[PDB]
Amino acid sequence: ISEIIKGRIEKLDVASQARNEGTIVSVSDGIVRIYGLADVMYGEMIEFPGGVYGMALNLEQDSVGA
Amino acid sequence: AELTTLARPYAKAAFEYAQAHQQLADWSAALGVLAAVSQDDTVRQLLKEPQLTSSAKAQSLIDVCGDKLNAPAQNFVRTVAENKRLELLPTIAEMYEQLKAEQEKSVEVEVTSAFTLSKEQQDKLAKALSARLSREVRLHASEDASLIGGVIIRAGDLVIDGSVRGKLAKLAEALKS
Amino acid sequence: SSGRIVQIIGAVIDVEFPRDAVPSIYEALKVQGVETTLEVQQQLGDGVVRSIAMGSTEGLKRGLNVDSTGAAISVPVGKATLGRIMDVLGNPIDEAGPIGEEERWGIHREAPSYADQAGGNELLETGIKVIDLVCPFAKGGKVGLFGGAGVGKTVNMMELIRNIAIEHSGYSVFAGVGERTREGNDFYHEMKDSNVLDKVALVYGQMNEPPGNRLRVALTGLTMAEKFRDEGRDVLLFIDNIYRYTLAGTEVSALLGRMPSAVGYQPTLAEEMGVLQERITSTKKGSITSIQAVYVPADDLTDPSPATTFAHLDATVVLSRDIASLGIYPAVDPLDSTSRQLDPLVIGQDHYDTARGVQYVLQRYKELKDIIAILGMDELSEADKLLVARARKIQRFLSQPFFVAEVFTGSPGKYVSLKDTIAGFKGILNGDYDHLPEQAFYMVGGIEEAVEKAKK
Amino acid sequence: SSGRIVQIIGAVIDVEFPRDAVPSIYEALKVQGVETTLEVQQQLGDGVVRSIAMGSTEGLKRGLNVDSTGAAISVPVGKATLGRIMDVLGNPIDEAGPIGEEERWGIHR
Ligand SMILES: Nc1ncnc2c1ncn2[C@@H]1O[C@H](COP(=O)(O)OP(=O)(O)O)[C@@H](O)[C@H]1O
Ligand SMILES: [Mg+2]
Repeated sequence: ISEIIKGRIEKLDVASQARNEGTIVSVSDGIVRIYGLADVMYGEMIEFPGGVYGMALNLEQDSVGA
Repeated sequence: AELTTLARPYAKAAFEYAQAHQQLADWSAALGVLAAVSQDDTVRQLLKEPQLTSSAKAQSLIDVCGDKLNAPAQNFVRTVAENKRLELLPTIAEMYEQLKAEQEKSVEVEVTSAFTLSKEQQDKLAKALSARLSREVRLHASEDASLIGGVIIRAGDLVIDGSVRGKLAKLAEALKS
Repeated sequence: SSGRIVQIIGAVIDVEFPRDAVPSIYEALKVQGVETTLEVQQQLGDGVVRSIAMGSTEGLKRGLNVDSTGAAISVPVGKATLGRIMDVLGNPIDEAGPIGEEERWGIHREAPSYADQAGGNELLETGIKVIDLVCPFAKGGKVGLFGGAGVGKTVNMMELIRNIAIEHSGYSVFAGVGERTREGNDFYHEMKDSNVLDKVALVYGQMNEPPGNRLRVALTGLTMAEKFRDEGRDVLLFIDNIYRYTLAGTEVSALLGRMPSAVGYQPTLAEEMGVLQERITSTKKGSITSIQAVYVPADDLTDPSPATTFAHLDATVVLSRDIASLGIYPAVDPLDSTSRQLDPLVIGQDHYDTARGVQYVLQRYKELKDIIAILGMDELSEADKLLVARARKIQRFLSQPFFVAEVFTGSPGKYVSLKDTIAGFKGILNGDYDHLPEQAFYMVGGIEEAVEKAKK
Repeated sequence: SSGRIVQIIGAVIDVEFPRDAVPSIYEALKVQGVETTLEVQQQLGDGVVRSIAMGSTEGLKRGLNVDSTGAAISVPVGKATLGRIMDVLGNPIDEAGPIGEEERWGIHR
């Protein structure tokens, strides 16, 4: 609200991410949960480090289950 | 569950504290500011990242509000962040005022007249509405051109309608039945 | 206004709209770019609607814009639908280009009121001995072909279509719900080659299609039949499998946030069935005569889905796996099949006495069967030995070769008039043909043929 | 690095580690004050891992320090194992002294 509160926000250095990239949140029983893949399509293939590949099955509101 | 159910403990905690320390007006401003900051698109995006710890997210929000939060408010912010509830700040801010209003013995009414507005008219009804409700009334008059002639008075779950649209509705169901 | 996809899970999609522009229940939505339709099933709150895709979701993404159409799925109706194959959305699924519609109706509708129902008992002849005897159909009545997997539901329905639809002067709607795509192709070429395709509207939703398609295909076919009924016409409505409508609701129910009921079924099993079944009726304007095939999970007639279906029908024909396992077709169970037209005041005392006579003989033999297995035949009384012979013959005389089954039977098809059906069974019950070997009644159309088969 | 027991429910234990030092699945962990061994089953997020105890959990409490070993449970193999009795972790349980192992192999392959 207050211009002072309006500021500090442009100095938080809030990062950003491409719509075709995301990051792993948890790893359990062959299921991986990923954050940020906004352009993922159901059934699309996800590339992880090491040449491991996954398949997006749960496109939930704030997490992708692969 | 309803955001209200999840915000009830946090809000009652803020209120019992503000009351026993005579801070019922300071926390209103602090909660309104915290609610406001959290809704901004840049802050909303920041709070939804897996890289930050609960303390880091909590700290970043106290820094943007700064003086707006007294020692206690900043600690309350740390409790909300620790429990991962920073998405409920607008709801937490709303329910605090409701507990406060019942304490101050007041109501925010929302009057809607058809085509006329006068300083005499607002008080003329604030006396009866106050008498009926047994509370002080902070009227918030507005304009509703949809109505042919009359006013609709909303206070809490009570809705005293004296609008001609209301008499039209009655006459219509009566004539078709 | 415009909405954004917020959550895709299988066939279920959530779309968020402005809180002042939330689309209505059952409203149709269109995804931008992708060719996909979503029907609102629930209003979760905060401008979000829960919907089911009428297509595939492999190409759908979060954030795609969705458009509100302001109405439910609107399909073409009237004369333009005759001789055409269509999908759930009413699009043509044949290469004959577009359909010249002059009106579109919404698939969702209220059932006719209590004052609009009409009562009639005109007897409809089928040409099958077991049905014409114990399950007499009536014009404007509801028929159900109950049975498990591989006992004859499709074959029997095709024979009826042939013995009724081909002669029927009025129009006809055929709805393939959760059917094999091969059966739909064989039937289309059959209606086309028989020159009867001109008076039959074809709607197909096979097993390869998404749950939403199989959940609304029945409402599309029924909407076309209702337009014709309301014009004052007499219509025939054939549904390949109405169970697939219930199953599509079970497949999607849990993703819609509904707790499961007994035998893992949707908690709305009886209402979802009543809402469809009450529209398939003959009012005071025109008459819909309908034949539905009803799948019975694991051959158990007590399963909630089959058990909830019996109360909606006038004629109930039951097919038995134990009869089919003995090389007997049609495998109708005379002691389990029933009809409202089976009443001396509706047909006649001679027909009724013959039917009850056959049932009495078969019911008594069901208990002597085990007695003969343990011990032996010799230990029976003469009346029981004499009864066992007639029962085994009547069971065989119920078998009739059908033209649609010639590919499987190898023999020519036969058509038996109810008169021959009554005459033959009466004679066997009298004991006139007690001089014929048991093997002579198997697949022999009329009793006369049986007398000839005994000489070969 | 070193984590802290954050949760205990029967044979299953949750341990929190710094975000740059989270143990991999099947990595073996040792509790500092009792030397009880834990095997990591899954990574839950926020630096928290879930593990199964390779012994009794009676007497363990929240806040105890846990050490990551950098490898899966590794057991002795070869001629030195003949005529000897061993437990799940490859320790001798026959009172005949230590095993003359030349090499150890991980139990997951
Ligand atoms: N009347 C019949 N004559 C010969 N074969 C039949 C008959 N009824 C069913 N069948 C056999 O069963 C199949 C066709 O029955 P169908 O209608 O598909 O059964 P259901 O629909 O109950 O699964 C074919 O394999 C066919 O050999
Ligand atoms: Mg079939």
